Amino acid sequence: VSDGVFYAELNEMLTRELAEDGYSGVEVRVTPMRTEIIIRATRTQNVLGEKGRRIRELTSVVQKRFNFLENGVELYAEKVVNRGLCAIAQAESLRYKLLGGLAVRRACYGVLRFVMESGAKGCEVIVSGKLRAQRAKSMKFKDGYMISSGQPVNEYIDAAVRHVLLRQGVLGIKVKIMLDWDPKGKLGPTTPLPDLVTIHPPKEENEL
Amino acid sequence: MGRVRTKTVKKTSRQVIEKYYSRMTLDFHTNKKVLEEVSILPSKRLRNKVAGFTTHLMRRIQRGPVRGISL
Amino acid sequence: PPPSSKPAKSGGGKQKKKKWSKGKQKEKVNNSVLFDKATYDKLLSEVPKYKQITPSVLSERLRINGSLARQAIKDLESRGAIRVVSVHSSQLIYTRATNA
Amino acid sequence: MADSTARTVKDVNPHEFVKAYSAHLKRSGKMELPEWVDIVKTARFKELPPYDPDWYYTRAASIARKIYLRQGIGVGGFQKIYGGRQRNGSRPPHFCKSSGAISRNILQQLQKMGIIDVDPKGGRLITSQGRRDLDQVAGRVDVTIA
Amino acid sequence: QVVKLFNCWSFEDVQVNDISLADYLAVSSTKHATYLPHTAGRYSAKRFRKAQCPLVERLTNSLMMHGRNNGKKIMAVRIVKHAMEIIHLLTDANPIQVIVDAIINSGPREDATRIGSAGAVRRQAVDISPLRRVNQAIYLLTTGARESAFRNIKTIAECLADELINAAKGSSNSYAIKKKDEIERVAKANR
Amino acid sequence: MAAADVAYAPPMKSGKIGFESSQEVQHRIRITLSSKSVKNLEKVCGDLVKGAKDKSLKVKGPVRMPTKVLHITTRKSPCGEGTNTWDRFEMRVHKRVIDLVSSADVVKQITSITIEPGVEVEVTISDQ
Amino acid sequence: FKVPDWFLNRKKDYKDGRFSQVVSNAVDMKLRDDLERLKKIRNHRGLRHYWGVRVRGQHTKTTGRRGKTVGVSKKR
Amino acid sequence: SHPKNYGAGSRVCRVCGNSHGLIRKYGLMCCRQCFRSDAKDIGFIKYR
Amino acid sequence: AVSYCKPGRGLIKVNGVPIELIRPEMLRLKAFEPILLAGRSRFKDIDMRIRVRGGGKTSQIYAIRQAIAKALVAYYQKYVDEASKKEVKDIFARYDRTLLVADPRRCEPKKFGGRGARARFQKSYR
RNA sequence: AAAAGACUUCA
RNA sequence: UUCCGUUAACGAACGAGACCUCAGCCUGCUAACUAGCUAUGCGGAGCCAUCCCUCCGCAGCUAGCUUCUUAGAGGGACUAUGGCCGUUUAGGCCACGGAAGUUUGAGGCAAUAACAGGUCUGUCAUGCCCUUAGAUGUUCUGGGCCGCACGCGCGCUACACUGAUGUAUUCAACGAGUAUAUAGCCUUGGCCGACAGGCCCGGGUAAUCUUGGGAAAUUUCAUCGUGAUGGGGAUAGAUCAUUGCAAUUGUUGGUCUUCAACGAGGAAUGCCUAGUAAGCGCGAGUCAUCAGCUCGCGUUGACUACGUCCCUGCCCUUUGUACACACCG
Repeated sequence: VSDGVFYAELNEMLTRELAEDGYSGVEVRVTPMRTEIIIRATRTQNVLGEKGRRIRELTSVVQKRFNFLENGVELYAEKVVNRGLCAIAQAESLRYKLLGGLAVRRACYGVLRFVMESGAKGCEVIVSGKLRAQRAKSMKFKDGYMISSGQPVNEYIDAAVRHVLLRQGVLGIKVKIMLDWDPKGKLGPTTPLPDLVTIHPPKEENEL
Repeated sequence: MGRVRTKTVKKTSRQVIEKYYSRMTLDFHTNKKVLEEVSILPSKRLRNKVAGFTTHLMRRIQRGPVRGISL
Repeated sequence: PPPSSKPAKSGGGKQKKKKWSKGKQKEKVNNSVLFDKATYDKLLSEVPKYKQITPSVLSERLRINGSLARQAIKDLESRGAIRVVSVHSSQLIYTRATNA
Repeated sequence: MADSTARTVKDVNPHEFVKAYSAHLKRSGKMELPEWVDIVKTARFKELPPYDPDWYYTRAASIARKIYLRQGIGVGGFQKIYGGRQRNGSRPPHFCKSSGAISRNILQQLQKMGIIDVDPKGGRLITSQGRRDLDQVAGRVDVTIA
Repeated sequence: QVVKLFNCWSFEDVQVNDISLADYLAVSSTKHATYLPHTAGRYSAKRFRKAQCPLVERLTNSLMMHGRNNGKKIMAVRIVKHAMEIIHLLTDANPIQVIVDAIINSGPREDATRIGSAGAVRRQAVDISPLRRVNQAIYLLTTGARESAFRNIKTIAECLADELINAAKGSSNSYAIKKKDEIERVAKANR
Repeated sequence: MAAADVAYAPPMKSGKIGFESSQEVQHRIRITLSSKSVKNLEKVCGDLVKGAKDKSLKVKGPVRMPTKVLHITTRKSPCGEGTNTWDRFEMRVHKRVIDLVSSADVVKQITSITIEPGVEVEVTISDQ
Repeated sequence: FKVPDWFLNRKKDYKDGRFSQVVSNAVDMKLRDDLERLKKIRNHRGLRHYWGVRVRGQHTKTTGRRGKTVGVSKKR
Repeated sequence: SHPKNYGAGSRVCRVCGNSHGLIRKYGLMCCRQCFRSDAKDIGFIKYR
Repeated sequence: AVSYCKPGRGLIKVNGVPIELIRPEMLRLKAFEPILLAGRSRFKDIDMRIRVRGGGKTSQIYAIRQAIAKALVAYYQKYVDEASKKEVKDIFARYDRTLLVADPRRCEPKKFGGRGARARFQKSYR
């Protein structure tokens, strides 16, 4: 119970640090007396950059705030094993088009124009209302499947948020993706799974 | 109430019978084993549902041709 | 049970007052009128004569005295074999006419 | 009766055991109240001038019976069973219970008698002598129960 | 065997004079009837036979509810247990027979449901499938018993018991029998 | 009848302490490996691996006793501003899974910590 | 039991005499006088007694048929 | 420069400036709804 | 020695029964059974099957039913006693079934959701 | 089936 | 929109069903003194006094034990089987088996799109506007929300004897104990106190200790005798403790005293179909203190319907529309 409170506080560290943060996601595994703390980003290069000072500024602060032992910890660069599944960059890329502009509707389409490319099977990008600074009337765009809510637990759901502050109006966002299952094979689309064998002249036949 | 066959059940039930037929039987218990061989269904109740429905169909086939099942 | 009147602003409704007191008892039991003759001859014997066994509580209503009045009396009589008392959790019991 | 003496302590209906057993406690040299009673000893009614038939001997008897079986039970265990002392809605009030001094005082008298010894953290413990006293008396009780 | 039902009364000694009533008051269960507290899916089938019956089980459950507040099954069993012996000693006859006699007498043929249709409220009567007759007779008996208890020194077991014997005799002293003929009178006349 | 002089007396081993000998006679065993994870599947997997280590060591120790559920269970309609229906059921089950060993050697201690199969399972080599 | 007044005689009126557990007529008589004590010192409790509004922090959100006068139609 | 103090009572979180508040989560119980969606409590992992 | 426990189950609370077929005692909590639940129709439920059966000396039952109120206690013991003797005797197969046994209900207390005043009885308004 | 009528501006 | 089938439409996706979660049945599977039960002894109690019998210990050991407990993994229901009815199908009804025949029961997900619904007072999310040292900042002190002639809602407690009082019976489940400082957060045990409470030790950041959660309804033996009753516990005053520096428009609790309306509630009106109604307690949440509250949980447990759309709301057809601001037209 008390241990559950402790776990929640550890999660809170990730929430505060990876609030805005113009990189992409952080899974953390905790090895004995050290935190691996793994950044899963394309631009994982800038945030580290090796030796300098940069890397030490990230680590140290977290330790004095919340963990155990006057010691170092660890920080790891990672690629991304599908940018779909989870990120932060997925939302931030859309934001980085709602700068200088380009049509808001066109920018929405471009995010989907990726995602399905890296598999997905369904995607829904949904961008905040108030085009031309009118009343809110959020706009969709979707191809394929896509279950955030309804079907089983293990849909593998990307969800985020962001804001874009104009002169007249906020333009929110919430990029959403329903992708594959953890890359190794373990695909299980929508919970009941049909499957047949191939052809029945038997003495050999079996499959799944 | 409750106990109507779904679309997911309807598609699968025909298919299993069609290309497993000699091995398939009227017997419920053995055809539960067959569904393990032919597919992975994640929960227990799914396996029992399909197995029961297929055996009922097997009886009908051996008493007159069934509309969407051809052997 | 009867229902009630109705409210008015000030007021509150009642409607029923009860039947009203009679059978004060225990005071009357101690004094000679009920201690000597009256309970034994009139009240106690006769109701079991009508229907051979009768519960105490039905007879309490007919005679219009409380139960505790005869609580002592039943014990005295039962030893004689005049009454037959029983048991119960809610203390219910019998007045009974004769054994034989 | 002699055969009965051991077994009967258990298998008899507790309520009527307490009524029988309480009479035996009248025999004892103790039953010391030292004027703790006076303000309002127990729930409502039972401040203890009525205690001689109604309250006292049956209070002692119930504690004595319970400790035999349930052994290793102290003051706080006794307080709750006799008591209510459940949180009122603030509108309810009915009785207000006591029991903390009450249980302590009677248990102390039993300790002087030699019925009870004190386990140092386990609460009050029934002695060998206490068990003898309970069981020997219970022999007599068996006759009216059965 | 020494079958229970309070371990004092048999129930195959009950002869049910009305043949039609006999078929819907099951006096025998799968091994024989008894009264012991239990549970019982009685569903809500209609028309045809639709439940098994124990007379005592129906009696205790109806008493627990109607004449509102407080009561329990254990509490209701206690008053029933007391009441049956009182009845038995006042009729000098098996008390199960007495209640069966009461139910048939105090069971109206017809009802007077409130149905509003067109410009008026009609009662043309509706069914009273025989378990409903059992319940209705007891319910009327209970409200009578309750009234007496409220302002007078009489325990509810005795109040109920007196009325039960009266009902099983056609005596309008009983609350239940009086009300039985009340319903029929209005229903038939205003057809 | 009579005559028992007791303690433990016929020599050692209890469900409390898995007696062993050598290491200046080992009377030290009472380690608890307590597995707290987000995901139950991972937690169960960890236990299997621990059982394997025990068998390898010298003496295979007893399997998991997985103990209790601990719940902080929250339904609050977060706000409506007058809403008294349609709250949301997010309940936290949590299990602590305790594996004891027959012998907690120095060898056992070091192998358990160094290769630990926990990804999100945090399993603790833990105090007497 | 007893019940005995105490303290330095200095304080003018009242005291309390120590929670009257003498009782019979004397407590009843003093009950009326006790309200007058609060009025006399000019405590807010005494002002509430003077007004006729019940003192001891009850809800008044509604209910006040008891509180100072019976149910009279509207309000203000 | 400062005066007189005494004024213990209900502390209050950083996250909420609100009289009621939570020790468990370091939140409020409207803030908690966000955390409930996130899981965040151990042995819990969404979609109930 | 002799102590065989066959788990009935039926309503909340579970009775672990070591039963030796021998002398005619009934116990629960090491105290005689009809006396334990004195003045009750539910005691006669337990006593039903050692009366109606024609068998008296055929069960020395020691029963311990542990941990929840006094009211529940009667029911379980009856069922176990039938089953134990049923293993031996093939003629008292029609004894367990016909004297009625085994409902867990499967509806044992249901979930309480908001809007409920109790759990399933919604509030007086709303 | 006869008890069923009204109801502001931008809109 | 569950399916079949007719079939100018074919084949998909979304919602739902399914699924997921949770409650059931397994001396099965796998375990466990940080959980138990047996068996064994039994120092220990009682009795025959003698083995035995019977009781007793969250240890007196053992276990080849896992029924409960605990939690992992399974199988278990598919309305199976049989018979009726039906395009003889999808199905629905019953009998039997069965723990369960009923989407397995109970929950959660519950959409596209709509609403000028509600929230700028969750958030250093936020456009615009104002304000900004004489602050609409912030901090400190004090007061407010508690104000009451009265309308309304959720509630609480009753009207009683299916009950109050007083002994007496004495049995839990879901949860939770944050360092909180010199034992302090939960508090057993010992003293002292009528009570409320105080105090001293000790265990417990916890399957272990608190907690056999020894809880209340209920259950039993009295009292009472139908009485505004000792039911009811209002309003009031005094007094003492607890928390807070401080308790007042009485924070709360108790003691003493006061001893209300209320004698079953009208016009109306909600909710409910067997672990549900009604009665009943508890833990958690807010929290220095304050719960008639909420949210879960146990416990005691039905009468009546398993039908229909009269009342009511909405869905699919056909039909009408002068409506589309959509009948508050």
